[PDB]
Amino acid sequence: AEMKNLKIEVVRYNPEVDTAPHSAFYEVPYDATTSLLDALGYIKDNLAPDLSYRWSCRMAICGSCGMMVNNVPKLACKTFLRDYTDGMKVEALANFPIERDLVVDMTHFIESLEAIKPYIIGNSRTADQGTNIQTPAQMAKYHQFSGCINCGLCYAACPQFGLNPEFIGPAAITLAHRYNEDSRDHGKKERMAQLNSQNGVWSCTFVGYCSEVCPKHVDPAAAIQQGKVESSKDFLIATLKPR
Amino acid sequence: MINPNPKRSDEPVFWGLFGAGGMWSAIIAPVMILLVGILLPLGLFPGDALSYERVLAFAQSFIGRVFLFLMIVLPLWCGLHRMHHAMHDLKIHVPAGKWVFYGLAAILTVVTLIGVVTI
Amino acid sequence: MQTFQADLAIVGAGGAGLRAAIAAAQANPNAKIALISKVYPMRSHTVAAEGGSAAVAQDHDSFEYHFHDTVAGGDWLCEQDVVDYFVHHCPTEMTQLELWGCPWSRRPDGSVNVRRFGGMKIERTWFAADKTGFHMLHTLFQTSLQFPQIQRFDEHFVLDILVDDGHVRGLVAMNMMEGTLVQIRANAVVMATGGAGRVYRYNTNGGIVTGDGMGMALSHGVPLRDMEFVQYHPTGLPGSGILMTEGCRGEGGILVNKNGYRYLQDYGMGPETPLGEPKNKYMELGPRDKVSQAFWHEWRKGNTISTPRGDVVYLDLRHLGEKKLHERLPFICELAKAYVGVDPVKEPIPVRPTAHYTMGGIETDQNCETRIKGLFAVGECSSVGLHGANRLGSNSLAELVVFGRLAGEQATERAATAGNGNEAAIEAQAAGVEQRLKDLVNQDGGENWAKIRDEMGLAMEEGCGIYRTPELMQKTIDKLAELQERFKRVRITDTSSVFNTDLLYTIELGHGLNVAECMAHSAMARKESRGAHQRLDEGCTERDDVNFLKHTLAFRDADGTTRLEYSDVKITTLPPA
Amino acid sequence: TTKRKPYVRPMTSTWWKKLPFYRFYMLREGTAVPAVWFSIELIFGLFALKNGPEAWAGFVDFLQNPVIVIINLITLAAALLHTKTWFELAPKAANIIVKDEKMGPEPIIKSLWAVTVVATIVILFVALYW
Ligand SMILES: Cc1cc2nc3c(=O)[nH]c(=O)nc-3n(C[C@H](O)[C@H](O)[C@H](O)COP(=O)(O)OP(=O)(O)OC[C@H]3O[C@@H](n4cnc5c(N)ncnc54)[C@H](O)[C@@H]3O)c2cc1C
Ligand code: SF4
Ligand code: F3S
Ligand code: FES
Repeated sequence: AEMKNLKIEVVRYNPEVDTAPHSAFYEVPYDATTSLLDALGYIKDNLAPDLSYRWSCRMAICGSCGMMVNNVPKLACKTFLRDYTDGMKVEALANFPIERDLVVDMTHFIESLEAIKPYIIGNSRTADQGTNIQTPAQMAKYHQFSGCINCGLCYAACPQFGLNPEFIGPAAITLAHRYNEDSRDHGKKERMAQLNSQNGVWSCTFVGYCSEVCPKHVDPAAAIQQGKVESSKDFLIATLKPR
Repeated sequence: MINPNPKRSDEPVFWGLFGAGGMWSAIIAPVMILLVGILLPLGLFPGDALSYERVLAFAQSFIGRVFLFLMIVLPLWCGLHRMHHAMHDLKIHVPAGKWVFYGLAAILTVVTLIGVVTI
Repeated sequence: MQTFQADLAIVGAGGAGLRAAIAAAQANPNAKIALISKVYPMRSHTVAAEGGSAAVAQDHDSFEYHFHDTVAGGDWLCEQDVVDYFVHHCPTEMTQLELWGCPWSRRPDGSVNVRRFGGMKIERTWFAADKTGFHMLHTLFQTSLQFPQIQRFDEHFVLDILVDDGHVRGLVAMNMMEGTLVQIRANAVVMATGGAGRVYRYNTNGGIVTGDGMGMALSHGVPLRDMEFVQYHPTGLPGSGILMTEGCRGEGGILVNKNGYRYLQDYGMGPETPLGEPKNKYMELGPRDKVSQAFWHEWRKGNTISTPRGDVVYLDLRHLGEKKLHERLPFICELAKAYVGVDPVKEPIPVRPTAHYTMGGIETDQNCETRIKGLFAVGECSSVGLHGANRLGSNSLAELVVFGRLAGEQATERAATAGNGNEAAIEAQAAGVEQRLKDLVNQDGGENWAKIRDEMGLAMEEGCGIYRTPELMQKTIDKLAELQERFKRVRITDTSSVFNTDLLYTIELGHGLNVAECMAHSAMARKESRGAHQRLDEGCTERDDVNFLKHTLAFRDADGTTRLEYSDVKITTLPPA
Repeated sequence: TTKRKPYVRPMTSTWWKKLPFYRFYMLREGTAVPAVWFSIELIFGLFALKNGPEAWAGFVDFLQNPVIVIINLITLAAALLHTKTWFELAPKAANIIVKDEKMGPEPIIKSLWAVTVVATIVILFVALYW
């Protein structure tokens, strides 16, 4: 029994020692089923115990798996060594500050996600009265956008967020759009202020590469466009607003 | 870290015209560039169809008065709005860029309105 | 150490933990609540659940039917007064989740749709498509943001809890990014750390599921209850162990040997049902335990297909068709294509039994309270007495929101009437946690933690499978004890402060080793077969209600030895038979 | 004192050269240049046609220049790229459900091309035939 080998480039960084990130190369055995996450594990156990990374689910559902692979945002979780036969380079998730090795500071994300108030607002129904009534039709209005797992992959992909850190971002607008379009939600006016901002929807120039990298096929770029149309509608109403 | 009360963007207005400017141009521009750009100076047209006499007859008429205006004005607003963002995309710093580009647009829009009412 | 003040502290950002936070914030608007987790809340393992949440909704259903299903399914190791409370609060809790915005699947008339799971006669399971766990957690998490009472310690690792004079008074935790230590003082603490599945080599569990919460309870003289009962899921991918939902079988998928002969008819699960028409309790909808066992029976005969990743059975679904897959099973398709290189349209998927759920856990009374005053356990890390010898499919999620609410509400009562403990003693208790940390770091002797991890998993895999023998249970007990001594010769070669996972994983392996020993001793001591725990030695083939109708309690003493006691089982309205 | 020192990677002006996807986006925005250029030329024509037959004759001789033909050829190629891309993106603006499924943008892309196809001929007919 003999398994084929691969030389993987991993970009390492230690705040204690390193001034800047530098590369380190590791010979790692692989087969048809070996994921990047598997390979990272192998290094930690045998080649280097000082390697750090985030992961949990092992199956592209948790989202803590984000990183760069040959300048591409991917989840190590679902990246396969069989594909990168020629060579492979693993950097920390782009557009984010590097805390350590492959571990990044994702405060802005969480905070952007917070700002939009992603929860049911102003529905006074109580439990002992049974559920709301929502038709499969009414549901298909927001359903796709509800499936986001906060991977961060879209933020790394978005050039605009690269140029502007303050921009609330695709994932965040998408989630705001999710509740806006929910038949059970009466908090549309609560989260428009953020979306109407320049750091809101009006930082997207419809590049669309975020929709391209989404592992969960949310298509956040469409949420933004709909968001721009909705913001325009609001702007119009607000122009005639001196009541 | 994130502003509780942000300023409403003025963007919807520029974006509004940009949308119509983009649509008009996608639909009508190809055929127009064909006529004016290629057919006319190569002379590839049947008889006296694009002669000074006939073009003027359309130009002076009310329908062609509105048409020429929109064919010129709308695509500018689309085009210029884009260049304004290209600057920011190329990390090129243009002072009062906003006013510069839309300033240009308004000027020409006026020049054309002036043109289509005849001089 | 920086100190913190809080009315109560919840350890774990999973479904149950979040439910507890929300409940406490509503029970008291002025409370200051500390929500601690080693990962960002949305990464908790609850995110991985696909099937659904059991709650009664149908006209022709009854709470008695759900009660009977669970008690019988738990093979009469259920605290019947607890099960009763449970069934009655499911409707209320699931509805509340809908109210907060959970996208439950619907009937054409806009009402809530239910589907069948876990062998229940009347299908009462509510489901958010194929993403029920993802939806429940994200709904619970996004809702918690509207409450300023909850202060969250993201990526914070909890080392030990603070006890004096039989009362909890706080905890010790480490900021993961900084590597700094912090005290949090609260007069009530809720444990929501999930199960211990990661202690087995092949599992369906996320990396984080390492048995920490139980490991802390043990060290403070709290027993772990019914730890020998471990649930295997019949269909997981080979090597990785990735779950394939029962929904696949629920749509009419088949299990076959190397000869493509549907093997389930052999073991009393006959007669064979038509492809399009799958019947509950027959063939592929046969009981969790039976199907699991059947694989092992077919394994013995040399009927299993052999892959470089292990011996497998085939779940054929390619005979289903495109349109059927996409409406209820689209996730499964994408898993198959990526992980095993299989299209459930073109080819068969390799699968096998895989270690899934922890029925055992920290001992709790009807209130989720431990023997230590002010300490609570809820969720998979706990043992409320609901599941008994075996867990009914889709009851775990239901428990999280039902008992999460109760845990959260009771802890708020206990915090208010707690009074004050001895300041000097508590502080000294926390000093000793830090000293114990320094002690591990100074440790030397060149043992790789990884190799000790790998060997424990192998031992649990071979020692505590579906079928169990005294020879093999002892071999494991012996192995673990050897590893216990070996753990003392490990050196953590990384000394870095910032996000040092070398240190973390090694500590997590600690709690693992401890817990595995509780499973192993309990299993050995129970000389009968009941639910998940099955023995082959003579006189242990059948369930013994005469001698073994009692809960197993596992204690770890100061000398490092695992002691056992037995508690009686509460039976309110339904006698054993 | 904290022991962590967060490292921020920069973002160059040439960020778009690195990936083929970005390059295409750049180019799509690059259509705006010729789009302005043509709209400019029409101003020339409007004024030259206004100044009388003599001035218009010189405006035509300007277009007779090879460079203008070449630059206008590029302009048409540019307009055409805009069309293909605009039609791909606009449909993502409306979120419409037919029955119980969110409708695809494929039927909309069709509608737009048809409207262009009919518009082109109808215009070419009026322009050339009479
Ligand atoms: C693949 C799969 C599918 C399933 N499907 C179903 C289903 O369909 N229906 C059903 O009823 N049940 C299902 N289950 C079982 C059920 O979902 C789980 O038992 C349940 O999610 C447990 O919830 P919990 O909150 O107790 O644990 P978790 O949700 O796992 O909570 C773990 C939390 O504890 C934290 N934590 C752990 N250790 C520490 C520490 N030392 N310090 C600080 N924080 C810590 C983690 O950060 C995490 O936030 C499934 C399980 C799996 C694995
Ligand atoms: S939109 Fe897609 S890429 Fe973006 S965070 Fe969500 S799941 Fe990840
Ligand atoms: S990549 Fe960026 S630019 Fe808008 S389309 Fe997605 S947020
Ligand atoms: S490990 Fe969960 S998303 Fe990769």
